[PDB]
Amino acid sequence: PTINQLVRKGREKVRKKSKVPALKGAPFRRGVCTVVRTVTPKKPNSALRKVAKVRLTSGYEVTAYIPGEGHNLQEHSVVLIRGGRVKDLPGVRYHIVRGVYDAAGVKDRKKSRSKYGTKKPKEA
Amino acid sequence: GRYIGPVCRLCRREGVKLYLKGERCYSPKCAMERRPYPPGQHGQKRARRPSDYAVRLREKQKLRRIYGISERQFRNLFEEASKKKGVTGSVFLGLLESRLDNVVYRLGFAVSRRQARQLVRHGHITVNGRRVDLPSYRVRPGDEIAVAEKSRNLELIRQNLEAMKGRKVGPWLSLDVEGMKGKFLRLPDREDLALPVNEQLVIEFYSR
Amino acid sequence: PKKVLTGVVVSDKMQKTVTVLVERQFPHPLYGKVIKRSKKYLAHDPEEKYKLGDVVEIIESRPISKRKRFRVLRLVESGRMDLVEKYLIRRQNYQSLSKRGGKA
Amino acid sequence: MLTDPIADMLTRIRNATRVYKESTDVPASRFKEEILRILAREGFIKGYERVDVDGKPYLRVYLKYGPRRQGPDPRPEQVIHHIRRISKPGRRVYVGVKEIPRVRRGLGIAILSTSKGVLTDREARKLGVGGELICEVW
Amino acid sequence: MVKIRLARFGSKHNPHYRIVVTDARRKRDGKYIEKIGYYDPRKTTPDWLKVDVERARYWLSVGAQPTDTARRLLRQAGVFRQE
Amino acid sequence: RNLSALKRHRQSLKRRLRNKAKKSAIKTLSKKAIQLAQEGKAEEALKIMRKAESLIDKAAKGSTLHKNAAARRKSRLMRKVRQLLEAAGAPLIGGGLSA
RNA sequence: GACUUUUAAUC
RNA sequence: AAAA
RNA sequence: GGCUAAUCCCCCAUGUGGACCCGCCCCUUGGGGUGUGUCCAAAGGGCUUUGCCCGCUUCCGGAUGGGCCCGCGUCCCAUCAGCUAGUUGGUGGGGUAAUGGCCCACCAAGGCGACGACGGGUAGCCGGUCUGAGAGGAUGGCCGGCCACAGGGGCACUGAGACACGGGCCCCACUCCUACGGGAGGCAGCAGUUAGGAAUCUUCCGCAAUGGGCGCAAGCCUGACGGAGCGACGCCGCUUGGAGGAAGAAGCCCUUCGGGGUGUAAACUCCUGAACCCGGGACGAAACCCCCGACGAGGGGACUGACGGUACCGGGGUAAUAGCGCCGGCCAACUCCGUGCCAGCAGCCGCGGUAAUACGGAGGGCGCGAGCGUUACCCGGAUUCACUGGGCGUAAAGGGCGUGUAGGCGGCCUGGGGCGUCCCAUGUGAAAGACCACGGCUCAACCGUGGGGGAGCGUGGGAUACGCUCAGGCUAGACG
Ligand SMILES: [Mg+2]
Ligand SMILES: [Mg+2]
Ligand SMILES: [Mg+2]
Ligand SMILES: [Mg+2]
Ligand SMILES: [Mg+2]
Ligand SMILES: [Mg+2]
Ligand SMILES: [Mg+2]
Ligand SMILES: [Mg+2]
Ligand SMILES: [Mg+2]
Ligand SMILES: [Mg+2]
Ligand SMILES: [Mg+2]
Ligand SMILES: [Mg+2]
Ligand SMILES: [Mg+2]
Ligand SMILES: [Mg+2]
Ligand SMILES: [Mg+2]
Ligand SMILES: [Mg+2]
Ligand SMILES: [Mg+2]
Ligand SMILES: [Mg+2]
Ligand SMILES: [Mg+2]
Ligand SMILES: [Mg+2]
Ligand SMILES: [Mg+2]
Ligand SMILES: [Mg+2]
Ligand SMILES: [Mg+2]
Ligand SMILES: [Mg+2]
Ligand SMILES: [Mg+2]
Ligand SMILES: [Mg+2]
Ligand SMILES: [Mg+2]
Ligand SMILES: [Mg+2]
Ligand SMILES: [Mg+2]
Ligand SMILES: [Mg+2]
Ligand SMILES: [Mg+2]
Ligand SMILES: [Mg+2]
Ligand SMILES: [Mg+2]
Ligand SMILES: [Mg+2]
Ligand SMILES: [Mg+2]
Ligand SMILES: [Mg+2]
Ligand SMILES: [Mg+2]
Ligand SMILES: [Mg+2]
Ligand SMILES: [Mg+2]
Ligand SMILES: [Mg+2]
Ligand SMILES: [Mg+2]
Ligand SMILES: [Mg+2]
Ligand SMILES: [Mg+2]
Ligand SMILES: [Mg+2]
Ligand SMILES: [Mg+2]
Ligand SMILES: [Mg+2]
Ligand SMILES: [Zn+2]
Repeated sequence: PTINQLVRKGREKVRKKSKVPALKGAPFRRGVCTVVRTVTPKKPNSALRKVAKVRLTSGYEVTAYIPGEGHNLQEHSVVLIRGGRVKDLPGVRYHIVRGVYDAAGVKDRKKSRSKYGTKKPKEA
Repeated sequence: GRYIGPVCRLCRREGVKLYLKGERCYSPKCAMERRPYPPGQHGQKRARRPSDYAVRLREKQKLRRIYGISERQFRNLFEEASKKKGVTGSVFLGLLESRLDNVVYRLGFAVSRRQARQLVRHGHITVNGRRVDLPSYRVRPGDEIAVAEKSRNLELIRQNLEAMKGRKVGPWLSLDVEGMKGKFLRLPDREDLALPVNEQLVIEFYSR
Repeated sequence: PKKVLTGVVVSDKMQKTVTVLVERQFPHPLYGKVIKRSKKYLAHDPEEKYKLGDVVEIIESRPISKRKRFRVLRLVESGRMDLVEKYLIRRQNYQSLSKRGGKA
Repeated sequence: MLTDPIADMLTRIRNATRVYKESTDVPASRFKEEILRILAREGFIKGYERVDVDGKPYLRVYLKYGPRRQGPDPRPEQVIHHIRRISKPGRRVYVGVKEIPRVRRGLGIAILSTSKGVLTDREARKLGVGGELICEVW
Repeated sequence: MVKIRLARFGSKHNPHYRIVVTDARRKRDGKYIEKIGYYDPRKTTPDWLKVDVERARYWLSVGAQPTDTARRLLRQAGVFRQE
Repeated sequence: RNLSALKRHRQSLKRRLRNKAKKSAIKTLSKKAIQLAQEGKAEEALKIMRKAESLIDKAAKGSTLHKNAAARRKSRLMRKVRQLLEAAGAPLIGGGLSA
């Protein structure tokens, strides 16, 4: 662009677009389970991925992944969404935080416990 | 809580003799003797060429594991060095050397920096007269580091300052085994130190 | 110091008042090239003395009406519509850019 | 019509030296002449002289090159490696004496035009006056 | 009414005031008109009080009214000593 | 509750009424004078203009009018009165006006 | 269950 | 037919 | 309805002076002087009572604070292009401390816009903050300056000052009282409740210090403030030991009931002594006031701390929290067992289909450590909106071609101006912050003192090469 052109139009400042309309750009959003289906992966994977249709307090109704070995979520349990997609399931852009509200932690867990929210086991 | 755990193991991983015990790290047992290979189930196994990164990460870990400083403190002393005018490399070493714990060690009042550190936190050391219980305290030039009068009578300080008779002290320092005094003369020039560390790489570790 | 500006008269159509077009010139904050911007000021002419095309000095003054804070200091050079012209044409080009197409 | 002569001249020189011409003409102008004066003094060129062509005032610019070289491509090193217009119509570039550039840690020059006349950045700093930064040469 | 008073600049348990000329109505630590000294109640250095008698006198001459402590301190610095 | 400083309200009201009273008279006499003036009655026109003047200054004594407000008043009065007597009046008492 | 390296499909 |  | 005081209200007087009108001047917008005529003052109180204190009146000036005006700068959308009637200007009037369509009547037909008017979205602005080599980008919580608001809307009264958070009036919504006529309210003050939310504290102590209001003063008021409290929310300091010294109860240690190293690490010996106990125990506070001196300068004396019996000093004294993430590559750190495209992992590339350094466990290792990790958001890397610093034949990108308006750009020589440009001096750039030096708390964080730089803009003076402008000339561009 000639300088004159630059002086007439300038450069467009590129704006960013969120991957997590968890609204209020909060770090988390509380929600409620509407459904607790199972979903199959894409690209080159196979399994019965566990998901949840959460009714957001931010006025949204999104689906969220349920990390961990096994869960205990029913068609009415309160839950905290956290942001972070699941590469294998297009459309799933949030995870449920294990250990908060009606979502139990992950029993039998031993390592990445802070994640999965599981209290420190006693080494008596 | 500056580490607090197996130490002759760090000498091992660093593949170099680190004197993190003063005594014993001389008598056929620093472990770096007849077992100079890293610790753990794979310590002996064949080693693959490290990444320019690893080489830089170990060098820093070496230099820091010597003084006992935490990354938090280490990093900050480095940033202060960086900011100041004068070859960061050396200046950093100089600031590391000015730490009271280390100075108390250079003067022999204690045999290891760890012991040295404890001797400061327990009020057995003094500076220009008033006692200072801060390992991180920074000694300036002209400062006198004595021994807590009420502590000059401890079996630990006796042995040590006794073994000091005959021992020479670093050119930037000077001591009087008599009244158990010692004087910080100047910041040790890089040349005055014989550290098993190439601080140029340390600097690079923080460039990335 | 009361600001003093020079410009051309582009309108005597008012009573005791004239419009002075003042040219400003300067380096663009980021792109550097000297750019020329302009602005019309409604100066006070107590004796409907100044006419179109007259280059006049304008002096910062005591408010005389909403939108009118200047008085004609003096006349620099009488006559020279060439400037007034540029202005009028630029004004006429306007009837065009819209829902159709005027003149060129 | 030439849109920017100082640039045309600068370029003519850039071009002529790249093929190793010996002479090289360029329409004459007081200003163009003043710049040449500096080029000659700083020793980027073997000098220059006024001339006529088809009956018009030109400036023969005698070019200068290093010596023949070894290996393939025995072409002389260039005396004028770089030479670029800085200020241009459609973005004139001015500078304060405090804003005069140090072209290539000194191994190069910068010709600026001041109210005290045309002069290398060195000279400009001397008299302590900036102006329109004309070209750059190293 | 313009005054000469003490403004708080130290820190918790470490008070340090600035002897200052200001309008009677501004925050204690607001925008003052001029600094004319400073003071350390705990005298932690051989320089815990300093004043610009020349300036102090200026404001007093144009109507500035000092606080009680302001005066106390100004007096120490010999602002009214005519002797 | 009751912040005894309701008194300021009580006081304001009296003051209000007090101010209102003074200004009313000023206007009335002002017109008054402007009236006789717009009729040539020079003697009694100035007479009153003179009271108006007095009242105004007095009003500006306390804080009713007060200021240059008073001065505008007088000015605007000694203005019209004198200009309306530009009808052959010939300032008789020439009381206020310094012809 | 069988085939395939697993799986779909197929018997 | 899908994955490698 | 009746009585009454004053520093409450009014009248007459004196007029230093001041205000207004008209001139018998200088200045230059309404500044200053002058003269005639009008016009305008005051409050008393206390004593150590014939003096002194507090206060009153008019005027000139200082200081401080503030109103108003102007140049320049200040986000996104042109899928917003035309907008405007008090609207632009004029005369007269009103209004105000004051200029002004500020408001009004009358006349005029103007004013604004592509250099983006009008409309829509978003938003308090700044010192600064974070980031970046820089240019720049993002931001404006804490602290400091300015603005705005005080349940939503409108209005004015009183004042030097308000159109007034804890003043007034009306309308509206809501709460409360109600003998249903009618009334009381406004935490965006401190604290606290409740609701919303992923989420944000004590219905604390004190007026001792600093500051403020009133008072001659004693002193009263001060949820401003000075402190303590709760929360690893942040930053800094510190501890869980130091020096010696290589063995393994019912041990998860390759469990259809299939046993690798950790590591001087432990044990254990010797030493110091976090907690904790006893004793002492602070600066912050010397003024106001009283006495001498003249209520002055100066000197003398006394009263007074929430924090707190806290910091700090001395004495005694116990070996006494460790966790969290990661180990396929990017990226520092590897093996066994379980599982078998399942269960699960995953920042990107990808991993799991019976021998998985990638899943879950275990041993081992790496990283950091009273923290560690996750999610969100900003700058960076990203020369990936490219001014510095990018591109368009085939990668995304030349308009289907022309004509042409505005605009941008402009050959050679001389001269005037000096707008751009450059230079010198000078003013402005509050403080805090940032940088450097020194200093106070044992260090540091933190804080104190001092120092230095700075673009932009104003003023005065100067330069004239280039750009510009005016004037003249040229013929190499262009046209004939
Ligand atoms: Mg797969
Ligand atoms: Mg994992
Ligand atoms: Mg009262
Ligand atoms: Mg097959
Ligand atoms: Mg199968
Ligand atoms: Mg597959
Ligand atoms: Mg009655
Ligand atoms: Mg009287
Ligand atoms: Mg009175
Ligand atoms: Mg808003
Ligand atoms: Mg960059
Ligand atoms: Mg309101
Ligand atoms: Mg509210
Ligand atoms: Mg008042
Ligand atoms: Mg009033
Ligand atoms: Mg208001
Ligand atoms: Mg309130
Ligand atoms: Mg509250
Ligand atoms: Mg809730
Ligand atoms: Mg007080
Ligand atoms: Mg009270
Ligand atoms: Mg407070
Ligand atoms: Mg040990
Ligand atoms: Mg004291
Ligand atoms: Mg008191
Ligand atoms: Mg005294
Ligand atoms: Mg990995
Ligand atoms: Mg690796
Ligand atoms: Mg396996
Ligand atoms: Mg594994
Ligand atoms: Mg810490
Ligand atoms: Mg960029
Ligand atoms: Mg991008
Ligand atoms: Mg570019
Ligand atoms: Mg590109
Ligand atoms: Mg293409
Ligand atoms: Mg084409
Ligand atoms: Mg095309
Ligand atoms: Mg054109
Ligand atoms: Mg030209
Ligand atoms: Mg100029
Ligand atoms: Mg300056
Ligand atoms: Mg500053
Ligand atoms: Mg210090
Ligand atoms: Mg000249
Ligand atoms: Mg010509
Ligand atoms: Zn060792």
